[PDB]
Amino acid sequence: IPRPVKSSFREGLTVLEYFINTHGARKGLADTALRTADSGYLTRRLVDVSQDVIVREHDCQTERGIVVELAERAPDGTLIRDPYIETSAYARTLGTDAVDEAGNVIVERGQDLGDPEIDALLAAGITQVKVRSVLTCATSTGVCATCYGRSMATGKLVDIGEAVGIVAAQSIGEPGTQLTMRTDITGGLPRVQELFEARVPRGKAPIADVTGRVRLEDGERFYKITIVPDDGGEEVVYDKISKRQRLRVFKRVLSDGDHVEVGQQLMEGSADPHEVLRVQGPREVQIHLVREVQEVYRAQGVSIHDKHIEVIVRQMLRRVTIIDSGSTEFL
Amino acid sequence: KLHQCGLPKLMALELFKPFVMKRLVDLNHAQNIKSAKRMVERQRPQVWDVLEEVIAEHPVLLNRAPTLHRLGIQAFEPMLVEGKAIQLHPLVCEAFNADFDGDQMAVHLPLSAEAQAEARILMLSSNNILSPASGRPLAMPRLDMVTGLYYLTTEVPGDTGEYQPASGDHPETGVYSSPAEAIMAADRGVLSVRAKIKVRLTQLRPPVEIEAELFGHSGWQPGDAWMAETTLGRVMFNELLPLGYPFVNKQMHKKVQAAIINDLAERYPMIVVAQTVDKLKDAGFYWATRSGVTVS
Amino acid sequence: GGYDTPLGITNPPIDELLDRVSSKYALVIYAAKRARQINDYYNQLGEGILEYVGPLVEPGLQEKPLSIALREIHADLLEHTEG
Amino acid sequence: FIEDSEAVVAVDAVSFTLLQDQLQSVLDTLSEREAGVVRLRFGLTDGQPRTLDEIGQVYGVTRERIRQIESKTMSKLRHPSRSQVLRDYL
Amino acid sequence: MLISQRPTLSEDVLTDNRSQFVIEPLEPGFGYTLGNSLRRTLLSSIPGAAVTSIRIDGVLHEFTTVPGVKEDVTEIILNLKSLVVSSEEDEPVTMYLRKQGPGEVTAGDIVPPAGVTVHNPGMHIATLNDKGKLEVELVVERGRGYVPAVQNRASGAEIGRIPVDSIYSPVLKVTYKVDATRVEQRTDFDKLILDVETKNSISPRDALASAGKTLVELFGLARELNVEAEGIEIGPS
Amino acid sequence: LISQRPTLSEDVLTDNRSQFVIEPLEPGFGYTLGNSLRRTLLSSIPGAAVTSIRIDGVLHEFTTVPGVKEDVTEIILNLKSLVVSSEEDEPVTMYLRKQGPGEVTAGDIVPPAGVTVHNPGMHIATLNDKGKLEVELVVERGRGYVPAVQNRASGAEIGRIPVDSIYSPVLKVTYKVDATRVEQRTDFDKLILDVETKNSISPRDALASAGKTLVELFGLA
Amino acid sequence: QETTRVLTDAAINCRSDKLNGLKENVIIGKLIPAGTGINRYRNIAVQPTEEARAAA
Amino acid sequence: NPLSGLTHKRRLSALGPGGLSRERAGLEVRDVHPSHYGRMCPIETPEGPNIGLIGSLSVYARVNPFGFIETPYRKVVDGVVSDEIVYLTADEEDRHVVAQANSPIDADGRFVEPRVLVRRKAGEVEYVPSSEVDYMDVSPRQMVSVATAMIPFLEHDDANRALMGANMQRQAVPLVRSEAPLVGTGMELRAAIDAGDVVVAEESGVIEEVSADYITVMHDNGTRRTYRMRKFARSNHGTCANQCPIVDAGDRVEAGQVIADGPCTDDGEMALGKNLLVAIMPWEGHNYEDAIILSNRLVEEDVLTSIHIEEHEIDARDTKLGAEEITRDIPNISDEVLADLDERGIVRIGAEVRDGDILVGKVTPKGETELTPEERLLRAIFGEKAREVRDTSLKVPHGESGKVIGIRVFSREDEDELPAGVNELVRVYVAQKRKISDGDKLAGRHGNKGVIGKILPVEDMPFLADGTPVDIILNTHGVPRRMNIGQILETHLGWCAHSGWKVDAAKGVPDWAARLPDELLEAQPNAIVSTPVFDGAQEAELQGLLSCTLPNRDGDVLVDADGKAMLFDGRSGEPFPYPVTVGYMYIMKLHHLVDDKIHARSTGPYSMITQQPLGGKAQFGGQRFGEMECWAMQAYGAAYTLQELLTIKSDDTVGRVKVYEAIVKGENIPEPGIPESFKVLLKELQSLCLNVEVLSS
Amino acid sequence: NSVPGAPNRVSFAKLREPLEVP
Ligand SMILES: [Mg+2]
Ligand SMILES: [Zn+2]
Repeated sequence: IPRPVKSSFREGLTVLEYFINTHGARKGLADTALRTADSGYLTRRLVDVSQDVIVREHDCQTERGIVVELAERAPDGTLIRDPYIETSAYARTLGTDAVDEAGNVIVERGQDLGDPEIDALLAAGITQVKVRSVLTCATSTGVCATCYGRSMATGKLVDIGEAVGIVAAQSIGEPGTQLTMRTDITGGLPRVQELFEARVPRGKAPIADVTGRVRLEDGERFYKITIVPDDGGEEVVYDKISKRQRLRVFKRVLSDGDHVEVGQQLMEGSADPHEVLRVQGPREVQIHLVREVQEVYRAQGVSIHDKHIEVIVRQMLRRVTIIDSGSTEFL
Repeated sequence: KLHQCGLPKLMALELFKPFVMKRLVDLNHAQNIKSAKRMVERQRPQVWDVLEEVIAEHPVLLNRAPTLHRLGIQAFEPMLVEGKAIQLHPLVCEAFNADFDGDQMAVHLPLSAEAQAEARILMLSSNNILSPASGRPLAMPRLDMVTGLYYLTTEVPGDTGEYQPASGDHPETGVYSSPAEAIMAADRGVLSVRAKIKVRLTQLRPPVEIEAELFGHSGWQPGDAWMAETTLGRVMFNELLPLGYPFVNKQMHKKVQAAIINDLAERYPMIVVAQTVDKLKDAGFYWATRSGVTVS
Repeated sequence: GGYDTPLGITNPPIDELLDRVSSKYALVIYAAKRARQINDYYNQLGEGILEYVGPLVEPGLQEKPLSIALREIHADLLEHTEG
Repeated sequence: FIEDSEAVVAVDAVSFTLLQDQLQSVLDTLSEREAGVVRLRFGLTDGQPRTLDEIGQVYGVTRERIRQIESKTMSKLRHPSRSQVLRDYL
Repeated sequence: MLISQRPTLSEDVLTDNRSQFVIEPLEPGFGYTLGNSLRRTLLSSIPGAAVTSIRIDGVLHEFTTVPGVKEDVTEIILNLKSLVVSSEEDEPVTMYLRKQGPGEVTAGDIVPPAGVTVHNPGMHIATLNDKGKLEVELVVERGRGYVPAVQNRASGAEIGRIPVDSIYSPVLKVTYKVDATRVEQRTDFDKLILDVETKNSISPRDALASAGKTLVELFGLARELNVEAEGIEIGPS
Repeated sequence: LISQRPTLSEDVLTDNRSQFVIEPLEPGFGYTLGNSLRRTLLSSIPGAAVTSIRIDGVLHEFTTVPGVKEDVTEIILNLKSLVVSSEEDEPVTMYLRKQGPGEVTAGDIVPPAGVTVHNPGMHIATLNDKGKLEVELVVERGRGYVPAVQNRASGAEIGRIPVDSIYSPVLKVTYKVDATRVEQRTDFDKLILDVETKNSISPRDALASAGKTLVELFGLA
Repeated sequence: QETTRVLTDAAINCRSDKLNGLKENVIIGKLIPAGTGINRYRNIAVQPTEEARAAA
Repeated sequence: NPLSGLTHKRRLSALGPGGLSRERAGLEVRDVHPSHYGRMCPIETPEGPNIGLIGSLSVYARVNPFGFIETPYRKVVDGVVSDEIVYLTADEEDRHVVAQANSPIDADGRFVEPRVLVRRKAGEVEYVPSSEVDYMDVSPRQMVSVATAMIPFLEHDDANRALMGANMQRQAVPLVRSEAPLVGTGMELRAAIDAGDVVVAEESGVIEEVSADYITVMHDNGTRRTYRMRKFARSNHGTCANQCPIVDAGDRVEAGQVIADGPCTDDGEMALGKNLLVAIMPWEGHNYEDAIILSNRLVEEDVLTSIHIEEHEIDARDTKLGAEEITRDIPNISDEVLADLDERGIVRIGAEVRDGDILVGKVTPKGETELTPEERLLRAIFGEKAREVRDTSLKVPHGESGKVIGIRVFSREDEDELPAGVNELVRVYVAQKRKISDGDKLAGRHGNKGVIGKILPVEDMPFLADGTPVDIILNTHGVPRRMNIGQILETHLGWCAHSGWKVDAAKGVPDWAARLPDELLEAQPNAIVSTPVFDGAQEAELQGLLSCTLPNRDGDVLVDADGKAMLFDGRSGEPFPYPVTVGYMYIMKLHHLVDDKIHARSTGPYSMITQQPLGGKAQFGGQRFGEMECWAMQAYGAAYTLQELLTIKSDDTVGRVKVYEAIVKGENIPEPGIPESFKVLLKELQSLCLNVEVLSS
Repeated sequence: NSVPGAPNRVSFAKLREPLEVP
């Protein structure tokens, strides 16, 4: 409302100003009620999906594992701590070892990786550790223990009976309710819901397919973007990109002739996980989903460790589709 | 305490009714079971005395609705209290999301040996301090207690009874041989609780730098003595934390207390964490009353 | 081991109990089966001595069998084998 | 919302078991002839209530003797010693 | 009237001189009524002796450090401040501690006059190096409670005499709390728990006894106001 | 060392209320002692108050008396402000039999020997021409607030109307100190308590009973 | 959800559930395979140690 | 309370047949469209899942014959505000242009400043020159309902907490003393004389006989009329409905005068609660997170105390086996319990019943049924026969003690038109004088609800320098983050109204009171004051009044200019080191008492088709151990407890009795069995012709 | 105001409301 209210509640409002405040507050109350109602639905679905992730074996004995950003490099050159380490690095078990400048090992394979060892790592001066995760646990039915790392409730290693799927679902769908909206990207609880439902984003935005420079053109009342391959032969043409959108800004705005990545996002917005799967494999979509959900939850300042979202995402990426029957039983 | 909980007598005589029935049959207050049932139902004077005996060391799950997450159900050792309102410990309000505007809670009762063991071991409040999501504590002292501890540990320059090294005419008049002497001088109107002074501690572990300075490697505290320029409030605060924990000497913002309890839960056993949290609660309320936080 | 004396449903301390077994679920079933043994000892004591040998440690005035169970677990009077 | 006013009352069933036990003990306080006459007269052994002629036949006496033993036993049980124990069940 | 429940004092001895008294069951809510009064009496009603001031050779205005020793002035002061000493002579008496040669000066080095005594002679106070001689005069009197560092009423009558605080009370730290024993058969009485920590002059038992005596006094004056008065008289049992 | 032991001095301001000064108290002791005598006076001074009324006409508390303007419960509340001092420690029944036009002042209560009604003009009710009120109050000695005794627990006929009793002669008590606490360290506290009784007893007697109770409880130690 | 369709297709295919989830085992009332229900914990044997048993 | 009556009327409800359901409710129907101003209150709506679907009419609203909600405005012509009130619907509200009542009218209808606040058609707010205004509001507080207009300092409170205050101002209970609010609006008198719960003198006269039941007024011209009260009449929610007179036998009354207070009234002004002394410190953690502590003075002197009259009812319905007879004799009932029953079977008016007493003794025919051999033996030994006619007497529900106010007996013999089959229906009105208790819900007029954490004794309560103890102690942390500092202003003004002020106008009226009306330059102790809602006490006025209070009895200004006072700790003794806010706040007793909420069950009734425990406090029932709690205990890994709560506490029919028997005999709780919701399912699937079978191998 | 037996309750109304409450 462009008036606006100019009186404090100590000075006492006038009539019309109180009327406008009533607009706002009544809508807020109704919205809070409905939001709680919806948080319930999300929790139910997440519990249904991750009811069968229970820790069976002590150790899957796998070697694969994700990497952690872990205090990215400074331009002048130092180790500035990554702010969101407590959600993305702590309570994890390393698969590899920490070695630097052909020096000695720092943290050996399979350590809880708490605060003192993270301080040791940042003191020794490395930035990326390959750590285990419930995404790449090789056990048949549910995760192992060392993949799940420290149980966040005990402070010790997770037990061999925990129903970590239910804990993950509850911890994800619990801090809803207090999840507001903003002032056409969806930016709140419905955004999270469409992420977990794997919908095509409301504000679908193009993603690159191969590197090279860009063939940028402003057509009639909207854009026309194509990718120049370096060996991708056929040029991928993105024609019907509206004039209402914006080009992606990073580091500067997207300029013509700029070198794009394999799956660089063309338009600032969000992308469909199906497409980034088909282009950049399973790893990329796992990272994309975790980053995208934790972007929402950091925006509200709620601390959720990533392994819960990783449990759910691992439950998403189970099955495969049959494009050729071979000759055996598969439609 | 964090594990205990209140339980109105008129609600523990109709939940444990079989237990109290058996017990006051065994003590020859009733000829048989029917007499015990009628007596209990009529709240005859000696039912209560048996009720305390059948209650002690027997958990009662205290659930709230909606059970948003895993800590919506927790097991407390009941403690018979009068009135008709379940007395809940204030440090589980954050887990239950329970303000006191008229919330209601459901008391269940485990029966079998396995169930009571489950409550006593798995779901007892003292054991489930940390949150399942991010590992931050949820028995952290919140709201009123944090204001108390802030006012306790904040520092006021220009307060009554500071340490000034001014000399020539009179000595420093800031040193205090022991926190006991400091408390005595605080009861008398000389020392403010938040003035900067130099105490000589013998039961508190100095911070790492001072330990490496005065002792280097192996300063064990119960006997050693060392001076520190701090406020009396911070000494009284660090007396709550265990012996092994180093001196803190900061201003207890809520994040500082979160970090302290996180470290103290990551390095020490759980029972120590529970007792320390309870002590922090007590000190926080006692010094929240004195903080004079009013609204006019 | 420095801490204030446990009181009530927290004696013995669970952190000293967990060092005896693998995980807390084993601790729960361990205590519960011992408590059933003890309760049966009390009841079966009416008849001849069965396979139920009850409190190895001396109990209190009126003490619940499960508290007896856990207190023995702490004092290392019992052993177990898992499945 | 329909309470089934026919369900097992839990306390009633256990109370009946306790009554069985206490009555059995008290009757065992009676003499062999007395215990037998009471159990048969009130069908505590099979649920069949035997009458005076049957009881006198299986003991080989006259029914008047059975009725006299019956009255004597009842009066003995009315004595507060073995009576107040079973009063509460009624 | 009848108290209906007679309170009973029972103590748990923790150290040689550290005690935890319990006084149950006090009727509601007398726990606090007598707990806070007892705390104040323990701290500020037991007579005792302490150091009032000291003077020292070799130091006139360089109040930072003493020549010939290792430890600085204020450390000597707050070592002397924690010194248990008993007295009978009411006038401030003087005591002399004095020693040449390097070594560790303790509490037993001091030579007391008639009546005054030290209850921990095996206490470290200071260190001397390289043939130094330390010679400090103590002014010891007896007092009550805790007095601040009394500002020198005279300006320079004793130019070397510098004052110090004086912790007279044999008790050091007293804290207390209440409980809610037996809510049902009794209707929620109270239970007072004390935690008294004294120096090695007197036992906590005697500390509590003296506090009881002094506290009896005043309320007994109040009773003498009207001796024929009715109150809650505990029934001897 | 303080050679003057603490002393007490009465200072009457009115017949019902009075100030008492205790001096010279040890430094930092006044507040605690003022609070002790307050928590005693305000809690455990034995007194006497009506326990049960038995209005002739009515049978339960929630009703009216033909003629009176105040329903029974208002009579209960009015009576609960009475101040009666009893000498005997056994229930003593006082009677009141106002008739016809006029106000039922509590000064019309005929007291049994050994009790006295201190506030005469209390307005128990007002009676019109049809007015007839015959109440039989019961006085009883004690301390504190005793909730209305159940007519079932106690032996009572339907007529009995249990009434909460508040056995406490004290009305208002305050304390304050004028500690000089000068730099010379000749410090002392000068407690000034102020008792105010409800005319059942005098403040002096209240303070004396306070002294007795606290002396006993401290002789315990 | 969609109970009719699920049941009819399961019937057509003679489906056989193994009662191994933590939702199928909360319906039929038997012990759930999580926490203290799995056979590594539900079948532990508790016996007095021979030394204390001998002392007893 | 009377207000809840007058507000259940005047209620607008959009969720009716011919309207919309709570599921087809477009979220655009719940927002306050800018046409609601003066036609429907934006504040007062239920805070449940009904927000916006239920509201209440404005104070001045009036319904057009056609049914459109008209609204009064003042017609301003030629820049001249007149007094010719003209009513307008929403359409003409959109056509024309509307000014504000708090505008500078220059005592001639003339505006003062040309730039005037005004409303345009689409809800826009604009500064029109003062020539195009053709309508002005009739008064402030026109937008607002009846109940919300009774909140002092409303304009300072946030809309959420004001909404809560309005929704809880209808939930107070009628106390036994009913004290008028020290600080209020103008709507305490007009909300009682029009709520119908206050007898009104119809035509002028002089009273002759004023008695607790009847007032006889002598209407001047010959005629006389006897108004009759309703002493101790049960309301529709169990609360008292007394009506006591306030006049004397010689007073002259005029038509339209209040002649007798109602349940919540005192001298005719709506009074739902008491003026309790309040301090705003956080004390020892008992007033932690909205909890409230109380003196024991409130319980003792019966300050907060509500009478609750409950109704019980038993019908002597006919049955095939015979006729159910309400008679004293009952099969096993001994003369001890029978003592209360008089002869007909009903209790005697006054008997203190307790949970389990025989209010009405009714015996039902049962016919001959088999007696277990054991029972026959006992019956003969103890000399008790059968009297087959079974007992089904009414018994006071659990936790419903009290006296028996009255018994009403309806019978067919008296020709009473009972429903067919009922020869006799007797209703017994039990009643109890419930006092304030831990868990009872107390709230002010500003949404600041809270349960009673602890009723402390009177001596461990922070008392003033005068020795007067405070009565409640709210918390501080609840004030700033809820944006309802109304309670603070109400507090300060409250104290001002209690001690009474005296505007120091010796040097002329200070500017602080330059705009304050006359006969406010001085006030008396306990003098009643009122601040209308949107034209109330400007903060400056409160500051100055608070600094101009007269001393109590000595020379002692207890509350300084800041509004705070030096409290002494009643428990320890030392003064609090910082001054604390004190004042007199008007707080109510809400109808959420503990005795209506506490509940327990060990074994009780059981449902019919499924064999679960029943539901609700009317029966015993248990608490729904719902799906989310099952998730919670799956997450802990508690398997045995889940098996317990879902087999041998709810459904395992043969298992429950075994569990009870094993508990009484002192044996290990038996191993649980299959429930009775995995066997009804099995027989249904073997009934829809789907062979569902269990094969271990 | 305008009700015969009105509690004399002094108002802070700076304004003057013309129309009575209906
Ligand atoms: Mg709530
Ligand atoms: Zn793994």
